[PDB]
Amino acid sequence: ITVKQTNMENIYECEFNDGSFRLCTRNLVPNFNVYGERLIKYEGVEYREWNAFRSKLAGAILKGLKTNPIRKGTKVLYLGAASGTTISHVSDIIELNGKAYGVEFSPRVVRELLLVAQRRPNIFPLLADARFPQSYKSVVENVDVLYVDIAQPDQTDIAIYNAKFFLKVNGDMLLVIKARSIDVTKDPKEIYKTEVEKLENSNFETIQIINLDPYDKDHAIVLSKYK
Amino acid sequence: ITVKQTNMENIYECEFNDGSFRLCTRNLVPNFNVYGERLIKYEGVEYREWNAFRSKLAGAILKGLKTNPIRKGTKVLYLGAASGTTISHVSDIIELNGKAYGVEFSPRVVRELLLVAQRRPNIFPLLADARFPQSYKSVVENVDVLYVDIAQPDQTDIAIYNAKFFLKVNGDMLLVIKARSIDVTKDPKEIYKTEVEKLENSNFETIQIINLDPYDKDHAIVLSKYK
Amino acid sequence: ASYVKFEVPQDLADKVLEAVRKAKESGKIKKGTNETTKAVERGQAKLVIIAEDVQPEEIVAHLPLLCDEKKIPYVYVSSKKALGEACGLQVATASAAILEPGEAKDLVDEIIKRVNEIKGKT
Amino acid sequence: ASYVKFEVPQDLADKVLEAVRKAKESGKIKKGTNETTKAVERGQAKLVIIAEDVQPEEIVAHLPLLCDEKKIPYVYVSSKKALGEACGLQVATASAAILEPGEAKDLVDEIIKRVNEIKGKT
Amino acid sequence: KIYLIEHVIGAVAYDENGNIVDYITNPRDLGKITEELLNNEKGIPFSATVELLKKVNPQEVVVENEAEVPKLQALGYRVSYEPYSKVSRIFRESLPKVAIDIKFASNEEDYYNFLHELSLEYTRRKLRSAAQKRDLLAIQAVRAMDDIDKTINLFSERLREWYSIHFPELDKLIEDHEEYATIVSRFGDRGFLTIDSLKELGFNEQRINRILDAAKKSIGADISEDDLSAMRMIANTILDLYNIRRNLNNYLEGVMKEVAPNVTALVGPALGARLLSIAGSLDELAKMPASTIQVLGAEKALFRALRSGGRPPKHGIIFQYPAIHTSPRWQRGKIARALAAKLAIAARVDAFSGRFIGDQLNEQLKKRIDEIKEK
Amino acid sequence: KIYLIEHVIGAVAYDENGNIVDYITNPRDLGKITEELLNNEKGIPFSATVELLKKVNPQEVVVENEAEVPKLQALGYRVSYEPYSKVSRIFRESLPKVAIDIKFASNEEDYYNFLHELSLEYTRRKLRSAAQKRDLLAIQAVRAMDDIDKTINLFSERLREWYSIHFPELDKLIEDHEEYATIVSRFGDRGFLTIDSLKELGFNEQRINRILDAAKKSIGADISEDDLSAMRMIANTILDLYNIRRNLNNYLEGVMKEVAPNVTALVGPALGARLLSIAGSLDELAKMPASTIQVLGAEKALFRALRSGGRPPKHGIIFQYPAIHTSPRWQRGKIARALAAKLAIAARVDAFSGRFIGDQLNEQLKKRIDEIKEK
RNA sequence: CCAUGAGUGUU
RNA sequence: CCAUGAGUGUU
RNA sequence: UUGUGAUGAGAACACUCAUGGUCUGAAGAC
RNA sequence: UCUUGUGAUGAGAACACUCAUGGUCUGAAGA
Ligand SMILES: Nc1ncnc2c1ncn2[C@@H]1O[C@H](CSCC[C@H](N)C(=O)O)[C@@H](O)[C@H]1O
Ligand SMILES: Nc1ncnc2c1ncn2[C@@H]1O[C@H](CSCC[C@H](N)C(=O)O)[C@@H](O)[C@H]1O
Repeated sequence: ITVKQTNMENIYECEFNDGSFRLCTRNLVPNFNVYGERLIKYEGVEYREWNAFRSKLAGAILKGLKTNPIRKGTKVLYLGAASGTTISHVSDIIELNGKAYGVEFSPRVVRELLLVAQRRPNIFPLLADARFPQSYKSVVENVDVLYVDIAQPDQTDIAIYNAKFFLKVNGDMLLVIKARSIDVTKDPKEIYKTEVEKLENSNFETIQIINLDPYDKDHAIVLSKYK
Repeated sequence: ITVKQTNMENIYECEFNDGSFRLCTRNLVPNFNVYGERLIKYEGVEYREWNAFRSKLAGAILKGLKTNPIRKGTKVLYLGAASGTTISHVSDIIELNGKAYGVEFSPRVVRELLLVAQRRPNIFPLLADARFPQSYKSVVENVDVLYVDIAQPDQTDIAIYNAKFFLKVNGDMLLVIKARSIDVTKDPKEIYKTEVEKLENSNFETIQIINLDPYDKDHAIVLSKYK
Repeated sequence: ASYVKFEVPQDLADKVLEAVRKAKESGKIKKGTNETTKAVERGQAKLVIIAEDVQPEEIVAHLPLLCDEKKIPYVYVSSKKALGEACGLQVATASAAILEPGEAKDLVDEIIKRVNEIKGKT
Repeated sequence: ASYVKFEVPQDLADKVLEAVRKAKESGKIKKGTNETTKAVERGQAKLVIIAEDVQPEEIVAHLPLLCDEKKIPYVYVSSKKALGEACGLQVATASAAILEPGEAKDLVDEIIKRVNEIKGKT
Repeated sequence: KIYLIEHVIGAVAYDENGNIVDYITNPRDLGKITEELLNNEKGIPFSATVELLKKVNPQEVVVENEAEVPKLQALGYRVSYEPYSKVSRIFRESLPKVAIDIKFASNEEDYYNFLHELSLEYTRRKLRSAAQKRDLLAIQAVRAMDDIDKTINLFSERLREWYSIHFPELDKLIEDHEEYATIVSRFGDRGFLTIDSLKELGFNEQRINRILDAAKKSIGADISEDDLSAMRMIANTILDLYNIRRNLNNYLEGVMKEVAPNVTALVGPALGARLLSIAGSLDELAKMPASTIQVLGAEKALFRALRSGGRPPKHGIIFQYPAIHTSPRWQRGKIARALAAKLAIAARVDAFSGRFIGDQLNEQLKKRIDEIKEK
Repeated sequence: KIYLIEHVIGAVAYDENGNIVDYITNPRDLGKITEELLNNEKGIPFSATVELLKKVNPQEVVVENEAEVPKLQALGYRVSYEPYSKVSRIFRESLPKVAIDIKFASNEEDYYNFLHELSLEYTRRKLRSAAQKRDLLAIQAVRAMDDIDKTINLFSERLREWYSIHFPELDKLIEDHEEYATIVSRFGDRGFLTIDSLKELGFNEQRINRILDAAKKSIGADISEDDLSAMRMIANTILDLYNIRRNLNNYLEGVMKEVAPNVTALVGPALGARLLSIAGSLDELAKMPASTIQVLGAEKALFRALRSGGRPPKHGIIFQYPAIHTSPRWQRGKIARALAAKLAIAARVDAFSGRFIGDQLNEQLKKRIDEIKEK
């Protein structure tokens, strides 16, 4: 075992007892885990294992994500917080100075997101419809990074509307493109192309495009800067 | 509605009230049905609707079996009688003067074949393994037709062993080739080919080969004469 | 009436009916509440037209919410027979939508911009 | 022993042990009760050899039944170590089979023809 | 012209360049800020905002939210709204700070500490309302009712295979599961079957004769009491489950008449509940086209079709409507299309008013079915 | 040289050309012919054959059945056998008729009527023998026991979703389904939860405090007694089903030690029945190679493997053996191969003798497991 | 039926 | 998992 | 240690919930 | 003339299950 910092802030690697390598983050609330992940102590510090098959964000990294706009003290808008798997790791990364605004419209699942956010002052859960940003307008601020992981056929259009409300100009958007929630008929490569184009016509500048296969089938993630 | 004889003895067709055409046989035990089949009266005669999707023999006819060695008064050995669906129709065809000897080794299903055989003096159920013809040797006679429909990987060889016990010389064998019970890996066409080779090296003279699709997938049926 | 969100002056209501008529010919439209609904849900509609004289009222009560989710503009007209017969039908139609304006582009653009004002938008 | 159906003269048992050896080099054989079993169920085997001194007895008790269903002839020998080392192993093998005789075809044909006699077949 | 902003922080008035013309700080209180946010959803202006509109006496105000516009017009002002305005962006760009400046909190430390405990309460509050919706009770209950059905079939299928070891002939004689189970439960060993005891269970004589005669000539195995009691455990459960099911049905009809009477009127409580279940809620169902309602529950067929350009399903869970699965096949497509249609209407009126038209909706429907059957 | 033919009809002696040297007709009695046929399976000659072999006094006789020869040698005769001999073929060629000649039946009319009613009695008799096999009882119980496992899980998953409308937090607090069901069953409304009643069910205090605190601060919906009663219906059923499961288990272990003790010794009663279940019978199991036992219950993975040339499954139903699903994956393939191997032996000794060696079998296995675990 | 997220049973 | 044969549930 | 089975096998089975993907579109009958 | 965008026409694909029979890994090397 060994833990070591990486090319990206507050993100670490583990050499393991057997020779396997996993991403992990510096746990903001020691001795607690949000999903099932392994808790690990090294040099008296507690790290949380970051499963790449579960978190789209960690997936993108190992699949060669260039630049990671989510760092220390970053203010981030999270569309689709769900149970809180990924957002808990962006919580560990932005670290109290930063803020994570988590928007999620499913009561069954906000129920569990609640539990994650109580433990973390970093996270502000918002039971709201991401199609009406006017509904959480009155609670949030504007943000540096806009992370969007919603299953909606019009997700990209939803992402854009949320940007021109809250994305600081020259800020970044991470957009997860869910091809099979956009149209199960169409081929995912076509879907990727038509969606990135929607983005470029709303003057987002395509920085990188990752295919999350095999971590997530028929998914891609887009990094871009809003102008 | 109208019933008419066909090119094969005791097998008839129905014109129907709407325009559908179905095979049927002359019911040997009136006002009784063995599976769910329709009972229909025409010129005061009761016929049993013969479903081709359920019975391979009726299936074969519709897929163009030139000649039917199973006719009036035929003595036929039936390997694999099951619940009694097909054999009850060959009962209707061979007609009291004929005999149908039904070999089947699964108790759960002979359980119901029994019920078919009580109503028909025509049929002799034999709870026995077709791999050991010696076990029913002592009850049956020699026969004109050898009908074989068993799921066993060595089905063809079973059929042959049974022939040189009970098949009259210059008699006929109807063999159902169940490709997916011989080898699910291999191609069904390969199987059809290699198995008929077994027949010819055992001096059966291949008369006809029918493919039962769409009545039954991955099945072919062989008519041949024993020498 | 109760699913009627704002008030359309009849000059506007007629400006619409013509945009619809120009759209049948040179462009693409959908007619009938069910097809209109699929058109909004699929994000195809550029304008959804709802008639004011529909009964029971609820048959179209959902179209304003659907249009608010997809940020698609909607307008009212007085007669379901007017609109139905506008659409090229000989029966009434409770709602419809323009998917492709064609040679009504300028006409539809002036409509969404005048209904935006009576709705109070800057 | 109880799974041993008939009596093998050791002249025969020796004729066999050699027929196995001739088949390893020029033909194909399977060695071991499990491979022997699969060889029978698959109808690959032309001859199944069972050792007479196997313990526990039941380990090969099924091969006669299996051989009778699939009509493959079987023979016994005295030592499993004889057979095992016959097979080209340095351990014992409780059973084995010839799939392809090679240059033992003739040697095997006489074997199937002598065991048919002591078994009482005309 | 003054651009108005409504926030947790309070109410702030802006000039068109982005300078605070004036402000009114919100009370630093969880209870009240929650209530005002909940009300601002309905459009109700902050009481901190009404106060600010008195300090300044502005000719033109513009709010962020369009549901606010009508409420403030009735208050005397000339109002419009501008979404994602430059002004509102500016405000939020300055939002770590202007929380301190207008003196709502002493530092960044407990602006964010307060805001955090507010967001937990705001969403705790919404979470509780959603849970309070009556249709959820209907949906879970029919889902449980379906699971009980599933299970009754599974155990019945098991029991017949098991009990048929002792008494095989009985299987094809008693077609009904609840029946088959009563006999196994109450008699057990086939030698206990009597004319009388069987007559006490409402079996007619010609059936009783066929059973007893079957039981005597039975080719089943003799089997110990220990073996039979094992069976009868399963047999008694099937009986227990039939009762639990009947109770759930009654419960369902109850809830269902409250929450969607128009839908119940057309298709019955259980089928109505099933549709809610697939839709998720009455409100989702009410937003659906009939062409969707017609195929809800037939997604396997539907998407193999849309994927391959093949033939779509004529009916989904709606197939359960007796008029559809009873009729000949060439009628079903037409009857389904009609059912879906009326359901779409029925769903909307339950959702948006609660007014009842279930009687005529049913009657209209039964006309259309008659025309079809007359062809 | 005399060819002997044994048939329903009686016993006939033939010369090599095919002429009846002599014959002895069987009595026209169903009961007696049945018993002789059943016994002829074991090799026993018809008593009609012994009578005939005294009348003719032949030097070399040849029978149809190879199981008959030693029985007749032990009676003093020189015997061999010929399968599908011309004579036996010849005999059956003339079989409608020779029933009349040797005067067993007067005409075809009641040769065939007798033969027909013989066959019904012969196979009715065999059918009854099959039903009487002890492992069938084993097989059905473990199948029912699994249906209950499935159903318990199914209702528990439903109940938690349902009960969570009223008390969502309880879901993540009570991990055990039988526990959760108990709380819902006895208390119902969360306001009825007290320290004492919870303690009387054996909850430790650090937990009792956590439930009550959660219940007090709960964001769940208020709900009628009617609503709770529907839920508690499912809750009590889960509890009922748990007791039936425990019961069936006892029944199972009992039968399983009787019918296959060597197998129970290795894998326990249930996994043993399950292997019986998938195989069909103990005798089907006993004929299997270890390489098959190892993958029983994993046909889905397996036939995708054999079809595509991909990787075959390491374990089928055998995966359920604690030593396999508990150990790290790199050991599993080996432990399974070991288990399959020992199981194949165990089944053969269970089927072919009944001799008990499950202890040396278990012990050999735990040795091989230890060697593996030390790597 | 597909994709994603959180889970359960034999254990 | 595939094929065949007999069936069940919502009905 | 091992044909009474070494080695390989990145495919034991059975389920739940959440979110999204959810037909056609003007003609038919006498 | 009648029904019909408040939905005609088409739709050779409502969903969930049970049993019976067959197809059921490798093959000599490892620390
Ligand atoms: N319109 C909408 N508003 C808010 N959330 C939405 C939404 N549409 C879909 N979602 C949410 O999008 C989520 C998709 S799964 C995304 C999970 C999360 N980002 C993670 O990586 O762990 C669901 O929880 C769903 O509730
Ligand atoms: N060795 C064997 N001896 C006798 N029957 C066998 C057998 N192997 C398989 N079978 C039987 O072959 C049957 C295949 S299903 C055949 C269907 C039937 N002939 C009909 O059309 O009505 C099974 O019921 C099985 O019991």
